[PDB]
Amino acid sequence: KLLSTVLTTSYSVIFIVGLVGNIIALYVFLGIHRKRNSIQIYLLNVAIADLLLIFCLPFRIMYHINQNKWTLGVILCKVVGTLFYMNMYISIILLGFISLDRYIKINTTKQSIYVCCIVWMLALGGFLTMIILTLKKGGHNSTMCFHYRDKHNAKGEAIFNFILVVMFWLIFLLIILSYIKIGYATTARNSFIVLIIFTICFVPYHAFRFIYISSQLNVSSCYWKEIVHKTNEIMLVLSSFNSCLDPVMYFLMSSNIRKIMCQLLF
Ligand SMILES: O=C(Cc1ccc(OCc2ccccc2)cc1)NC1(C(=O)O)CCN(C(=O)c2ccc(-c3cccc(Cl)c3)cc2)CC1
Repeated sequence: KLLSTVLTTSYSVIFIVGLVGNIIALYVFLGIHRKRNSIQIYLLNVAIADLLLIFCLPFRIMYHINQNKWTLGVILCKVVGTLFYMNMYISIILLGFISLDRYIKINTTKQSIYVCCIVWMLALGGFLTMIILTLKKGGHNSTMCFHYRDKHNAKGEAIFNFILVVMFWLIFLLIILSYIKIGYATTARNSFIVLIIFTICFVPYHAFRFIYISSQLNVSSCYWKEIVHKTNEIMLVLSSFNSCLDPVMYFLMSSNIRKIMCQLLF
């Protein structure tokens, strides 16, 4: 109903804007650059991950068009879920490294390539392990995805959520202390953009997860879980907003983005 239609509109607009921005940014990064120290590599991989999320969005949009009905199987459903989170976590780790990298400057290249390549292999490995468990179980083909599921007998799965939510806080914690130390004019202003994106899109999402996981391992009334279900779907949209806050971040990290954007606007 109302929740479905607001999600449809928000997802449509976010997909369009993110697609345009990521396409332009990826074109500029791929077709102009010859020598890259570390920032170009980091921003290129961030652009690729954003492109992945943008290409994943239309399936969820179509799902919300059809009044919450799924008719394409289970494998596609789990592929969509896996890709969405996967991009969420890649974006949190590679945005961490840009700050850590952009602090030694104020206070070479082969090391940044090593870290950059490791992240993609572990994300790819985690993609495969979700497919294998889907085929093995091979359960009845239910028509209900993107919906609340209970984990009363699946406490191990709650541990997957439990590890991530706490681990995100250390990454958020270290970024704060890094800024405090730092807290040259251009460098200081730019690094403040990293904190803006990190605090708006991602910080709210993990905070409410404590209540969400708490209701999972507990008995809940009819009123309670409906409100929790209402909150999470809206709460995910805020996390998916990083696809459009990243393009403005490209603008302040390099002049090539600035020059092409200036050419297009002028
Ligand atoms: O960026 C990543 C990969 C990563 C790689 C290395 C890391 O440190 C090593 C390292 C760090 C810095 C430098 C050098 C080395 C840390 C993370 N992120 C993942 C993770 O390891 O934290 C998490 C998402 N991920 C899934 O496979 C995945 C999970 C959960 C779901 C899911 C959850 C709920 C519902 C549903 Cl349906 C699905 C889906 C997929 C990839 C690995």
